[PDB]
Amino acid sequence: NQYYGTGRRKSSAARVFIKPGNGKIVINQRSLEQYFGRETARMVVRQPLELVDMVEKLDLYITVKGGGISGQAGAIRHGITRALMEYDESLRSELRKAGFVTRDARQVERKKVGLRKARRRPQFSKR
Amino acid sequence: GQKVHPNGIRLGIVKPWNSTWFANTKEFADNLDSDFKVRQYLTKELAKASVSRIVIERPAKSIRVTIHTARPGIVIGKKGEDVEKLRKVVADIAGVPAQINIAEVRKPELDAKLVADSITSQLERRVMFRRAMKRAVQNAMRLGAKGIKVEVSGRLGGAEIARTEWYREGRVPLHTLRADIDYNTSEAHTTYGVIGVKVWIFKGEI
Amino acid sequence: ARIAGINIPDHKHAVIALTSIYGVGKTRSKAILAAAGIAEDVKISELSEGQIDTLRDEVAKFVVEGDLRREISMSIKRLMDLGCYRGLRHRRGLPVRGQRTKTNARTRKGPRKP
Amino acid sequence: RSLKKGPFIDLHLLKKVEKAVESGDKKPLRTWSRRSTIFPNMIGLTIAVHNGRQHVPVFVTDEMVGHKLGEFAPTRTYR
Amino acid sequence: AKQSMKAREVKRVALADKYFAKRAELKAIISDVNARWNAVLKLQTLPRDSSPSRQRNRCRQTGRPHGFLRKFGLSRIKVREAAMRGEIPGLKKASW
Amino acid sequence: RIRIRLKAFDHRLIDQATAEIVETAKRTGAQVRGPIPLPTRKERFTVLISPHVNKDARDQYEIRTHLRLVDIVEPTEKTVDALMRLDLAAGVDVQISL
Amino acid sequence: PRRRVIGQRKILPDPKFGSELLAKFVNILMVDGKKSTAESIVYSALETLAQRSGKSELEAFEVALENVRPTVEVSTYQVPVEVRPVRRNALAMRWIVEAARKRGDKSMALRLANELSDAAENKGTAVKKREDVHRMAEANKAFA
RNA sequence: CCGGCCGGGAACUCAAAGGAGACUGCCAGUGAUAAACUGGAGGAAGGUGGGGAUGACGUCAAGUCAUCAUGGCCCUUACGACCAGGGCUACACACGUGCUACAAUGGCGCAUACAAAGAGAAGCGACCUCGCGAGAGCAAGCGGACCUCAUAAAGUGCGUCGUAGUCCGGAUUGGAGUCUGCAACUCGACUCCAUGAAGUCGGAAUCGCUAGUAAUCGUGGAUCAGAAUGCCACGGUGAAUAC
Repeated sequence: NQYYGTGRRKSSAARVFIKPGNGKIVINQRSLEQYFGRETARMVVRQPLELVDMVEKLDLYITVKGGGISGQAGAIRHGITRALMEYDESLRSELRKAGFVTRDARQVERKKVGLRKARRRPQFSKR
Repeated sequence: GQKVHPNGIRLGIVKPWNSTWFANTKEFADNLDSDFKVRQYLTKELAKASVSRIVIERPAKSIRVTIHTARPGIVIGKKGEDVEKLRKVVADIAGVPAQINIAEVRKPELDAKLVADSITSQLERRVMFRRAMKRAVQNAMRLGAKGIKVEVSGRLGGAEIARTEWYREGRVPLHTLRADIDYNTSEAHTTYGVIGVKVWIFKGEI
Repeated sequence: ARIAGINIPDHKHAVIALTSIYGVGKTRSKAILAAAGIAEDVKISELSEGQIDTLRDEVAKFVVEGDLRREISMSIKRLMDLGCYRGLRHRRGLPVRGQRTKTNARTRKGPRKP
Repeated sequence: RSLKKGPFIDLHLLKKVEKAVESGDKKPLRTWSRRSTIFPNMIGLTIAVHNGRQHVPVFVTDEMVGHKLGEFAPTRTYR
Repeated sequence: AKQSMKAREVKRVALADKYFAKRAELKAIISDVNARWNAVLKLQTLPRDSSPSRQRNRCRQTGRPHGFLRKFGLSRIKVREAAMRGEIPGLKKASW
Repeated sequence: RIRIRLKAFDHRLIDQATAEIVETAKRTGAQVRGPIPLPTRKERFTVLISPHVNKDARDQYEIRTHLRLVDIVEPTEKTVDALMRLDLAAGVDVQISL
Repeated sequence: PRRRVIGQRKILPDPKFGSELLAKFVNILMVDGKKSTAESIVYSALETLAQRSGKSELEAFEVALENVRPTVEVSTYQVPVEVRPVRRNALAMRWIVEAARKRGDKSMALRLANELSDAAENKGTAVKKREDVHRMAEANKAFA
């Protein structure tokens, strides 16, 4: 029918919609190889679909915003694994075991006063 | 020099603000400086009245100054000519039509402004500091006051070196943020210079 | 390849071998090859002789080697003979354009003495 | 440099230059106004420019014209 | 900070809203692509403190020139003192 | 139609005030949308905490301005008569622009 | 490391060959957080390595890296100590990459393809680093 | 009109308010049957989850009398006040902290993708026209999840350069300008043309960092008429290693 996952990763947000069907991926009205598939690691949006395979299983209409390249990609990975409530809690044994349902809650650490960035302390002279 | 002001770290937690107006950036500085003038005036002209707080709020082009004091009768006076005089001059300062109210601070020995002003007054009447501090801690612990700490400092008894000599009784949990710590501070201009009086009063745990 | 003087550049793209002429950088070189109707990435080898003296005819319209060196020298001499701030400053060998001489005036002032 | 619209001189220096060229170059001029671009009518005058402590005389040659006054009056004495 | 300096500041503001914003009109309107005469460039014999680029923005309470904050109108020292007492509304410690 | 946009420094105070304006309006008139929240403006100030040198000791502060939007639809005369002169809020700026 | 015994974090394998070994090799090669550039260099260099040696991809890589793995490494004593396997191939990759940065060819894919090819018949620079380490631990064998 | 553009839908992202959640709570083992530790399940998170705020009694007679307040001393036709010009920007030198480099994991040209956080009325200033450009003219919209600043850049895909002090590097200097401001000479910022040093990875020594960290890439803000390579913030890519 229509199966949803929220799926966010360092300032991104990937709405993942799943219908059963072919093996196509539609991201922001754009194909996978044209969105970021000219770039690094388009494999990670396909990692949840190699735990049991996507060969001709389900068409997924996904819509991500915020973040960078890798942020959006990790957001779609988490979005698909949140959106594999298509099949029941079976998958979420093995899908838990690959470490995919974990929201990777690493965010950029704030800059702190008297430090040039988050931990790089400015260099100190003689003693 | 290392402790946070124990009113400022509790401003959203338990303690309220003494100014509760909203203003955009065009009049924030002007409203703020107008508050410095009305607290400066209204602090100087009620020096005998034992005033604790003066709370400003501005509901739609009009000030609403609330004087938390321990002696409301001396602020109001024989039929309240002193109040209408004060709102006349506060209306002169702020430039808005002024209202003014008086809230009676009963139990005045549990208010840190009144305690610090008390010990400061006694120090500039040339009494010994250990009596002022120690009496203040005793009579404050006598009525409620789950803790109190007073701390005078600076050239005490007319010395040529400056000490502190704080006292405390009970529990004053100053790193606990839900503690209702009433802290305030005064300065005693003696003939030897300034003597700083701080006083923390722990009232309750929430 | 002997264009605009004794300058003989070669075996290099024409936008860049023209930069050997004292008084043409990248912009002016794009202007020469565009004004002479020449592609930007041809060499001087693989370029005809009529084509070369169209480049001579174009490079002649800007102040280059000798005229430019004596024009610059003339400007600096005018300043140093006025005895203005820029001339005294130009004369002592210290930075002109209001820079820091307490430290780090070192191109203009030369490698450090004692 | 500066200024697409007009060069700059002070109005008091304008009047002192007009009166200085009308009645002939008689004396050096006390000028504090170093802000001021030398005009072609100022050629031949001796205008003393203030350098913080001293009015130093500047005889105006023809090629002074695209310049401020204070260029010809150094303020720091380095030895 | 030196009474004289605060008085000097009030002089500069009073001249700033007497002459200019009324004859600063000149520098906005006549120094322009219209004709020209040298005249209005020379009509800056206005008393030089009418220029609004000569206010310093001193602290409202202590007249301190540095460390000013335009929102509060105070130096950083009186911003902190008043901020902690609670006279600046809404303002509190920040942590994120 | 009639947007009332409220701003205050205290979120309890602004949602009290907007709850009062909502039940006032839809009690008297009709067709109130609801208190839409509209992002909080956090203005941060980083002062030097010492009266002399010591850059690295600084104190960070903030003012959070909260908005709420109401957007009352029906222009009843009863809701604009009853909507005026009834705020009882002290630190709220309202904008009742049509 | 004073107190804290640690875990380790899991790296994603290589997107072309599924090799976490080669994934750590593109992390050893990466500079300034630019991973795309480094994996381009590794794919080009190992692709010409597989074309030159004619074997395959990561067994040519695994042979060329098998020739540079140290066996053991080194009052001031320089004792010989047995290298752990993760440290073994970590040092292997660090020496290959460092020696490839030392070379004087054109592109990084040629410097590293020629360095892995020079390590396949174990005559390059990283093998001289391995023989150097093994001369230090072989000379000082007297401390165990 | 293929643009959430419209009618519309309130699911979803999100906004902001209110709640739930994580406590060694459960299991196994070790332990004085105690504290606890080690491991496991569930779970978004697992053991003070990450970060911040919070800095005990005191030490350095540490810093500030120049933010302010203040005892005493001192000047009170002056050590007070007003003004213009100058200086704080000086330069044989030495040290600190940074930026930009020495390049091919790059330089340049063309196309093209993905942010977060902010500021704005004496302000931010679209569109359109002119200028190579900094900018100029007319001038909407916005006191602002609506408008403007404002195109993120590293990335990617093509082409070129080819190990050269070079298509590296940009200092320095000449000329021509724009803007702000009474006024850019001392003494701004930026632009255009030209110039094109030193520098080929840094001696003794020394510093920072334990994971969204270092590294690297941009963006914003405060002060401010104009002036950041600094400061304070924000996100993009994203390591190595800990016996």
